[PDB]
Amino acid sequence: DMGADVANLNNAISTDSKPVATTSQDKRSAEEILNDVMENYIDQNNLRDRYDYVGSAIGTASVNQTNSNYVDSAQLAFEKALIKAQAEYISFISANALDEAKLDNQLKEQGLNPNDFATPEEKKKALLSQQMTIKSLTTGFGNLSGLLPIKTFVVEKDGNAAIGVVVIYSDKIKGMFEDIKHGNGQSPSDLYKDKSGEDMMGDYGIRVGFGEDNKPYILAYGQGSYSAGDYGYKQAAIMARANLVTLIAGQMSTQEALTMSEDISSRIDATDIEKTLSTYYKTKANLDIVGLKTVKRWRYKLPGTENIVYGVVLKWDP
Repeated sequence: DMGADVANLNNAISTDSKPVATTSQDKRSAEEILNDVMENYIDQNNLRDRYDYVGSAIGTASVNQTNSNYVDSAQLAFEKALIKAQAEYISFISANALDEAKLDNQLKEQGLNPNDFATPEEKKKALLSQQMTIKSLTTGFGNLSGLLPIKTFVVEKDGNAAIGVVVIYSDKIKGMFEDIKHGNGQSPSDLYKDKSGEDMMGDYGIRVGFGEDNKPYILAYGQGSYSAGDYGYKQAAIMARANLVTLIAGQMSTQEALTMSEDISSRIDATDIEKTLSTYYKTKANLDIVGLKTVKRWRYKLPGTENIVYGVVLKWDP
């Protein structure tokens, strides 16, 4: 049963996501503000008692002088945060003819040099070690489809836009997508009740929810900037769509997971996993997403400035 999380995932969608406020007297850096608000969110919601894994990560990007590229910079910041969170989860998972000539062949197959070892026992262990490392990574990449964002936060400081993302891992979510691949509550427009523009500013990425009919759906957030509304909503859908493309790419085949694990091996450093993963997302091919309905549109004029941010919430049914 999905029981428990139906209210966890749906309530997470419904919480306000205002830009994190920060007084002039607050001496914290963007990273400290985000860590504090994410740690508090994780604790006050008892997320570690609810999920087997809970993680958090931050990404930052510069904005221009007039802050006119805020939306683009913020989205980039989210992308880095997400990828960092994914890489840390994988890293965490990774931590927790004579006989002799056939061994040598197996070492060479894995890129190792048999001469670098002096005993057959030394060759045998270097080999089993390579295999456990590949096994670990394959399990980690395969589980990404269960690593889901549940809350994002945004902070602007010192000429940057910084995004924090809290992710949770769920076997059921992993299993739902695999079953969705072939096998087999409240409305989305109803979860965005009187959620104003300001309340949506901190929402980045995708979310999984469940409607009236007990059916899962995926929401994707997006923002744009410049009547010019016509244009802002259009560009906001570009970002929301890219969020879905990245989601789908992350649900890779077992063979794609193996190739990446082999390609990396030539605990494991998350920084190494992160570039390899970033590479994979940039190179993976497109796949026109079908049936995307807009379930929310909003507009928020930035305080003190003349700039306006537009946003959309798209719903995709897989």
